[PDB]
Amino acid sequence: HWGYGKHNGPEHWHKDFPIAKGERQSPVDIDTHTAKYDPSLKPLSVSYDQATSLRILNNGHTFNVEFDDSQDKAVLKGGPLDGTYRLIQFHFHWGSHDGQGSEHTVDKKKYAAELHLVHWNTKYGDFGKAVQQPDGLAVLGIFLKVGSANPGLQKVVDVLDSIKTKGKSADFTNFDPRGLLPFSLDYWTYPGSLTTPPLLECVTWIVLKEPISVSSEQVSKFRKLNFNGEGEPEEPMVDNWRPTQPLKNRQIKASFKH
Ligand SMILES: [Zn+2]
Repeated sequence: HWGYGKHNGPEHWHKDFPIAKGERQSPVDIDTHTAKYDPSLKPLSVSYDQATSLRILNNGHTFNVEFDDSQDKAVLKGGPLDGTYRLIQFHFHWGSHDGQGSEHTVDKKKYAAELHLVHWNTKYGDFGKAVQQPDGLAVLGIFLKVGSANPGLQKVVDVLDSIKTKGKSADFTNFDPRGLLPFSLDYWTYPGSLTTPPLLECVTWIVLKEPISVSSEQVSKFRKLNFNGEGEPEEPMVDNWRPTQPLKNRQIKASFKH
């Protein structure tokens, strides 16, 4: 099936997922000089105080922290969004080396990793209905810049040893995802897609300008995960990122003035 290797990686996803070459694919490069301020955007509201984390798991592509999304315990509203978007999971993308790893780029520059907090529009009742709609999902993208250790990531790093191979999971309760947000919520937004197959064009992307920190040591712990399942051959989980795709007939809008 699909992955990030030379034969099954992003350059070949279009064979089985022809939307890979569609009008609204992600990620993209963000040109800070040409992304224009949009005064119609409303203030972005992140409400995570009651978020309920459940489990952390290795799905053979990344690791996901899963949240209870049966109620409005953790929601995103405002900004470019109409309505209420519920948090279902977050996950990361990272590189084999600190100089690469992010999916979005900023003025063609890559960060060491990128965090995605995935939310779905409650007017569709269920995540599975939402992903079929152009306004179905909102993903909050946060860059990780190597520097000082990040205390808000350490609880994640501390459990990765328990989920080294595909299919493993662990209890992961009482994690506060507010600890992964920067202090400024200044952002860029554009309409796009999931960055993994099935690459559905159902996402309102909200990419924060301010990165969060991660130590070189913390990101090296991401790289100790494996793509493979136990009893299968070893494939270190590195470089699980899709390269940037053409902007085509879209506009990237800024929440803030240059
Ligand atoms: Zn992602």
